[PDB]
Amino acid sequence: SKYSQDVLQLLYKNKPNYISGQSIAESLNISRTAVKKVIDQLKLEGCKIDSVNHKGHLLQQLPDIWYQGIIDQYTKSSALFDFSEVYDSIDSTQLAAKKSLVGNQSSFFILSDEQTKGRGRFNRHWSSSKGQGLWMSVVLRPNVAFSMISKFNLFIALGIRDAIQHFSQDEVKVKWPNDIYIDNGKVCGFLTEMVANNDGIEAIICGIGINLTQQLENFDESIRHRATSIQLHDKNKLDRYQFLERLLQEIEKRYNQFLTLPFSEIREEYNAASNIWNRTLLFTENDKQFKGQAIDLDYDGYLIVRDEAGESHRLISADIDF
Amino acid sequence: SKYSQDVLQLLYKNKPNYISGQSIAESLNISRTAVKKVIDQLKLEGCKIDSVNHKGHLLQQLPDIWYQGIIDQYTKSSALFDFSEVYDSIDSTQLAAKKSLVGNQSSFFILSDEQTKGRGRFNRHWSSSKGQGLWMSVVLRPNVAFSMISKFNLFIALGIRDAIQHFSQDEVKVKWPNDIYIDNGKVCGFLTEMVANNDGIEAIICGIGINLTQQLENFDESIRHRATSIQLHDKNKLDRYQFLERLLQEIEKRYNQFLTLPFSEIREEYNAASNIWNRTLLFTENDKQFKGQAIDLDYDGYLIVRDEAGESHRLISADIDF
Ligand SMILES: C#CCCCC[C@@H]1SC[C@@H]2NC(=O)N[C@@H]21
Ligand SMILES: C#CCCCC[C@@H]1SC[C@@H]2NC(=O)N[C@@H]21
Repeated sequence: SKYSQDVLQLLYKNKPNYISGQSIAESLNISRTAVKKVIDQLKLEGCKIDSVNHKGHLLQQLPDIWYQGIIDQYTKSSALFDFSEVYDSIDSTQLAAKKSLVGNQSSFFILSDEQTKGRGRFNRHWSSSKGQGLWMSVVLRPNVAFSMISKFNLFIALGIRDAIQHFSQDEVKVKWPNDIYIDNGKVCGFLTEMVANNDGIEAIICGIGINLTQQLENFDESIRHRATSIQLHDKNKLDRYQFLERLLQEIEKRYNQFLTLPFSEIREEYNAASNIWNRTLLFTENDKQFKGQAIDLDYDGYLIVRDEAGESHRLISADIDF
Repeated sequence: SKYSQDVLQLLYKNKPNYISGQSIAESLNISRTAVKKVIDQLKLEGCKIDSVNHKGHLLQQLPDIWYQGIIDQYTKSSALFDFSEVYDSIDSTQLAAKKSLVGNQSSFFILSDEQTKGRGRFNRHWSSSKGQGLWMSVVLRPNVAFSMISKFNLFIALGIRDAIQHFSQDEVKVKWPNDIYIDNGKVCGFLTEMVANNDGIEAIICGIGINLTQQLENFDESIRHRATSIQLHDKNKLDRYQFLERLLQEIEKRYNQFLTLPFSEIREEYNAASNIWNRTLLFTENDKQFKGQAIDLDYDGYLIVRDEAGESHRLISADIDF
């Protein structure tokens, strides 16, 4: 109903104490019995709410669905983000963000349970199944030159990697400049875009797609060997809200470092997290393809590559296949 | 009515011959007498249409109003632009374009008779009065790295300057990197923005504001001495459609050169058109201001400046006051 989010919000707000129907009913100025129907609905949708006579209701566990109601709490208490928008299904959180940023200087992020037109780099199709990944776009407002985009993109990587690590028992590595892996499985893709002019950046839009709970069964047949989910490397149930919380916190930490540190500060760190070394990398550039080794990430985030013909290259970006 | 643009379109399409009401009536499958009411309305709005018994109607002169009807002809016959959108009044053609470009690869432009929230660089207020200027945003789709924005911005300048020249008896000069002048009056401001990622530009959005027909009386009192309009330097009535036609043609020419020539090809040309030489320029950078001379535009479009303390600078952009 009209009030599901409101009741959910109250339950989350009130943890770890119980609140009575009566009490919710008065907050919302709605009948006790309406509160009871909304509570039954939340249980039907898979909310885990303990209900005890006299005492009331306690939100125990959210299902794999995003609720504006709850996400609003993450934005109320946040220093970076003005608001968020949450959707059950949309063409793409990236398209939404690029539209929603126009005409304002808000910082915000967009989450959706599913995307019908999810896209990564080069307009490639990104699978965004309902129930199974965090499909998010983050719009921030750094006061910097447009060439700093590549820098943003390196700091944010380590933020994303750190959040995924906190949940996986296995080793999580960045594949420069835009992908995160656990062993041979891509568990995340991200994409930093900007709106900018010569005088600086109007907005950064970072689209982040992370596979949360797919079982292997769930992956398209061709990609099965090179794909994975945080679930498949975590002993406990992975809780999306718990993860989002961690992800937002890391983004903020890395975004602050992005504003205050030169790349050289995190370069070693980035280096150690990266999985592109000591191995033959396939590179694509327009028509061309060639093989190569990654020699180094210079102090400006450029990849130093020694190609199969012995020539050296200095790349701000690339698409690498393993 | 529902058909004004349609009838207008037919009149423009049919120049320099007359078409009868009957003939319009059959094209549109509407009554002769409805055609007559729509023709009276167009005359009321200030269209100059010669109407002769037996023979029909001939569009002689459009008023200072943009008509989707006519602009559609400019897009039908165009090699660069997929469509246009025309508005009588909007917050900003720049805001519209940044929204309208999302999710597609169309090239297009947006015109509006008036803007209620026109903005130039640094979110500065740009006056966009109904009836008096061309307030346009142009979205193009160059397949290039994001650092090429500054290059785009230099080629487009000369396109804009060339169109304004064709109509002014006086000398039209560019004030790098974003303004056009006739003597001491700014007659145009433009602004190149981009949407981009590390792999290249998704869209260029060039907002162009050009004062067409202001009399001095029309300019805010403070700015009167440093502002001007193409009208105030043209002996003939300035015809906005005629100008738009010229502007679109120049944009296309300079956009083609942008895709095919290095800056060094047009640098001399740019140099000769520029009005920033042999004079004390005031510069703003954040908190700072300082005075300076423009020594040179290097081969990469960077301004070489000798500041008042004798130090040299190499600037991709600046805001200069005379
Ligand atoms: C291919 C590939 C991985 C690129 C990351 C996709 C994220 S999902 C949320 C946001 N929305 C998109 O359409 N793309 C980004
Ligand atoms: C200050 C100043 C001049 C910047 C140019 C304004 C053009 S008008 C059409 C387009 N729409 C805008 O809001 N800005 C651009």
